Amino acid sequence: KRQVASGRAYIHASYNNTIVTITDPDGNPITWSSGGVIGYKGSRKGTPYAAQLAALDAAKKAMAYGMQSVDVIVRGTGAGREQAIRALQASGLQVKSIVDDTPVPHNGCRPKKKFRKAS
Amino acid sequence: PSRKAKVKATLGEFDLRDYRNVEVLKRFLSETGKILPRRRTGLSGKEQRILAKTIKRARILGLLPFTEKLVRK
Amino acid sequence: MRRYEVNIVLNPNLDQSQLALEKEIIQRALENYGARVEKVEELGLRRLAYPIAKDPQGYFLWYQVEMPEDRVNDLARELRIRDNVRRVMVVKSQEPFLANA
Amino acid sequence: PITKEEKQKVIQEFARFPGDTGSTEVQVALLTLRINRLSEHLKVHKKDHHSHRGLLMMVGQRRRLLRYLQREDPERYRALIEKLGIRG
RNA sequence: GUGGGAGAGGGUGGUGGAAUUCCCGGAGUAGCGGUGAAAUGCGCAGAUACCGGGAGGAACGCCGAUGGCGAAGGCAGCCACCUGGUCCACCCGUGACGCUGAGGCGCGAAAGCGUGGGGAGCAAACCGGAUUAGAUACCCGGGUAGUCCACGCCCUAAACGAUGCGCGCUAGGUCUCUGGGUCUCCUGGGGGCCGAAGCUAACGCGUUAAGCGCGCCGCCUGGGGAGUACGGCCGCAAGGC
Ligand SMILES: [K+]
Ligand SMILES: [K+]
Ligand SMILES: [K+]
Ligand SMILES: [K+]
Ligand SMILES: [K+]
Ligand SMILES: [K+]
Ligand SMILES: [K+]
Ligand SMILES: [K+]
Ligand SMILES: [K+]
Ligand SMILES: [K+]
Ligand SMILES: [K+]
Ligand SMILES: [Mg+2]
Ligand SMILES: [Mg+2]
Ligand SMILES: [Mg+2]
Ligand SMILES: [Mg+2]
Ligand SMILES: [Mg+2]
Ligand SMILES: [Mg+2]
Ligand SMILES: [Mg+2]
Ligand SMILES: [Mg+2]
Ligand SMILES: [Mg+2]
Ligand SMILES: [Mg+2]
Ligand SMILES: [Mg+2]
Ligand SMILES: [Mg+2]
Ligand SMILES: [Mg+2]
Ligand SMILES: [Mg+2]
Ligand SMILES: [Mg+2]
Ligand SMILES: [Mg+2]
Ligand SMILES: [Mg+2]
Ligand SMILES: [Mg+2]
Ligand SMILES: [Mg+2]
Ligand SMILES: [Mg+2]
Ligand SMILES: [Mg+2]
Ligand SMILES: [Mg+2]
Ligand SMILES: [Mg+2]
Ligand SMILES: [Mg+2]
Ligand SMILES: [Mg+2]
Ligand SMILES: [Mg+2]
Ligand SMILES: [Mg+2]
Ligand SMILES: [Mg+2]
Ligand SMILES: [Mg+2]
Ligand SMILES: [Mg+2]
Ligand SMILES: [Mg+2]
Ligand SMILES: [Mg+2]
Ligand SMILES: [Mg+2]
Ligand SMILES: [Mg+2]
Ligand SMILES: [Mg+2]
Ligand SMILES: [Mg+2]
Ligand SMILES: [Mg+2]
Ligand SMILES: [Mg+2]
Ligand SMILES: [Mg+2]
Ligand SMILES: [Mg+2]
Ligand SMILES: [Mg+2]
Repeated sequence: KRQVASGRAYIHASYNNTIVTITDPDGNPITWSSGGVIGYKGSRKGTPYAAQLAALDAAKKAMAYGMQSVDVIVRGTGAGREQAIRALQASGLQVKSIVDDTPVPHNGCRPKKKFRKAS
Repeated sequence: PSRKAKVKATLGEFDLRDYRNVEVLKRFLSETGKILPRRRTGLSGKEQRILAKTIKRARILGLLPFTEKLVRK
Repeated sequence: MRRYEVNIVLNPNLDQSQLALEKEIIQRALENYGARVEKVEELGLRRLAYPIAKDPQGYFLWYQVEMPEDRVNDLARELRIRDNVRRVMVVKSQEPFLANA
Repeated sequence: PITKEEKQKVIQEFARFPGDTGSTEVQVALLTLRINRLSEHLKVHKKDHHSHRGLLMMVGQRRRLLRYLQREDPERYRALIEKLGIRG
């Protein structure tokens, strides 16, 4: 508890999981969730469904700090990224805005052999 | 097909080599701080090649962004 | 002799007193490098497209000069020694390539 | 680099007669200038192999020209050389 | 020669932002990660996700192409310096000074070698987790040489257009890069496509010839044995010719 009322909601989508982090206006985490926090284990953490659940778990836990509106900040490309956006919108929390800030290098480190034929 | 309106049309006279004219160079970048294609700039091989270089000079001068986060989504 | 353009970006938080000590060094340096100032443009401070040196702004300068080529780089070195000097970009002057004329 | 003035000073200093721009002498003089100014570049910057291929070409040209002279006017030949300082 | 032009051509120095990793601080809690599914692994000595600060190495997103430069190998952030090639115009100067080129000399991707430095990410070998009938592999987690820099070696390749260099001659159409002009179009250099004649076993090539011709160099002569053996030369070695 501290009472924030307005903050940030970071979505980190991956082809392996989705994990939501909610922070204060300065980017300090208040609460967080993920397909793992919810009961999911292996490959299902990446499911769009799980993302929904993780997103809702996050919102609710954020209501406890008495938060109402947030700025969604999406990072990554992964099955279940948009469900998280929707999950948040439909959860009391007011979504003042969505913004994609997935990091991309201006070609820096050689990728793993799995993600090559790129740089 | 991108039939919006070539950035060259929606504008007039300007020194493609002026790396300080922020108000005009700014026009050749996308939602992101990315240099627009000839498709959108409407410029030409030679023109674009000179634009690309001047824009990059502006970036190192802090008058222009290298990248900017996308709003909406 | 060749014609260049000395772009210099300073700290945007200088009081008129300090701001003039840096220019003094910019001048008292250019001379030491055969820099004949054909003109200047103290554009002032502006909103940088991204933060430079933690600050969200910068005080800009611009000097069209003429000087001994073999000393342009050597000059740049010097100019950057200062602290309130966070950017230095010397460019060979060029005739304007007008567009859409 | 090489300014017009230098180029001119060297062209005039060698022309067979006023207006002589493309004679075997003027050419060998010019080359000798580029060759010398390049060999200076390559003492430093000795990894600059691409420019070195340019040196080879120039040294080649000069040789084929000098050869022409020595065969058309053995006099002008030794004159040109001695003046420049070719051979070694 | 004089005047113009385009370019990731080369060398040296400087420098910018994105990202990864690590370290420090904050905030926060039970997982993260990974796959077909998993597990090894990492995390309560507090990881993952988030914000702020710092260090360092390597590579340059968009522009970017069907594009450009180079003799090839190859060349891509931006700035300056040093330097090569090349195209056009003007017909100004020399007066056949030309082409080719055995040997020689130089250059020559990657891997690799020697000395010294560096080491973020990646990753032969290697250590583990899965998979399989087995799995000395494919997939996953780690990871040394190396990948980076300097200097010196090595000299190979599907080093390819699988097409030696030069010059003259033989319909056009169309796209494009760069220059000049009386600037719908014309004219020069380069990059593509379709095609006249012609050539080709066919495929296909076709003013960027694989056409018609001349000059000079290199090379081939059934397959395996074999790019081996021997010799010679070169290399520190690997090994090359
Ligand atoms: K123009
Ligand atoms: K190309
Ligand atoms: K070894
Ligand atoms: K290298
Ligand atoms: K070598
Ligand atoms: K034209
Ligand atoms: K046929
Ligand atoms: K075919
Ligand atoms: K032998
Ligand atoms: K030996
Ligand atoms: K060898
Ligand atoms: Mg998973
Ligand atoms: Mg010229
Ligand atoms: Mg280059
Ligand atoms: Mg960083
Ligand atoms: Mg910490
Ligand atoms: Mg803590
Ligand atoms: Mg454990
Ligand atoms: Mg505990
Ligand atoms: Mg610990
Ligand atoms: Mg981390
Ligand atoms: Mg950080
Ligand atoms: Mg380190
Ligand atoms: Mg070529
Ligand atoms: Mg190639
Ligand atoms: Mg040049
Ligand atoms: Mg004439
Ligand atoms: Mg005559
Ligand atoms: Mg090599
Ligand atoms: Mg190597
Ligand atoms: Mg080594
Ligand atoms: Mg070492
Ligand atoms: Mg070490
Ligand atoms: Mg690894
Ligand atoms: Mg087994
Ligand atoms: Mg592995
Ligand atoms: Mg090929
Ligand atoms: Mg004809
Ligand atoms: Mg054509
Ligand atoms: Mg053509
Ligand atoms: Mg053409
Ligand atoms: Mg091409
Ligand atoms: Mg026919
Ligand atoms: Mg047939
Ligand atoms: Mg054809
Ligand atoms: Mg022919
Ligand atoms: Mg043979
Ligand atoms: Mg046989
Ligand atoms: Mg036989
Ligand atoms: Mg045989
Ligand atoms: Mg062999
Ligand atoms: Mg040896």
